[PDB]
Amino acid sequence: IRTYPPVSFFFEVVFQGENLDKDVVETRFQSVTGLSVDMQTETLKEGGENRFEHILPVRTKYDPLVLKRGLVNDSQMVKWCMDAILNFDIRPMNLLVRLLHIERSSSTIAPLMTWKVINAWPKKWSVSEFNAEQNSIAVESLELNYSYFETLK
Amino acid sequence: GDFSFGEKNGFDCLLTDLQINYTLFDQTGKPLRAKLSTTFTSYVEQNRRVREEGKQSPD
Repeated sequence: IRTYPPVSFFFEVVFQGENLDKDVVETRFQSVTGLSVDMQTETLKEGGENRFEHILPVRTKYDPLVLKRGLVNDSQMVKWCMDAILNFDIRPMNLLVRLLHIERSSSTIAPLMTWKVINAWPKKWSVSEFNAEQNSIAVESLELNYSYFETLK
Repeated sequence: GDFSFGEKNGFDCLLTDLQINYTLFDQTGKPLRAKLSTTFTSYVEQNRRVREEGKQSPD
């Protein structure tokens, strides 16, 4: 029975794709978010029943996936994205998102939780503001569409 | 009450249109709210109409 909850800052992302799963710089990210699902419904009122109304299920919606890094000047991933965006040529991929921990029985790094993200393709790309008077890092941000995600049980 | 349509204090009429909407009901089926919309038309008799038109002429 659990006594202590897990920690959020040890994680990884894997691209199961063209040949990006073996490229080391393609797994290192500063931030990952957007993993949430929502059910959308409608409301129906029945005459004579004044104590409650009926909520009926309609459809399912998912959030976009957002990744943030320091700027990498030569990236195969960015070539894939810009091929989709400039030449209207898209080729969706599959992804894995992992939450990691230390297991020992000496010790080893092992996955703790894994999600499969199915049919991802580019949505948005951006780079942060250049300012002559601030100490900052050039940070690039990518946003992706996908169909759904599942737990690797 | 004290409302006046004109030279008179009432409206003589017949009903021509009516609609009722039931929007709230009890658990046994009996209604709790109704909304009604009505249209009336003016009515006045022959004998009285020719007297209201007090036609003055070289007659």
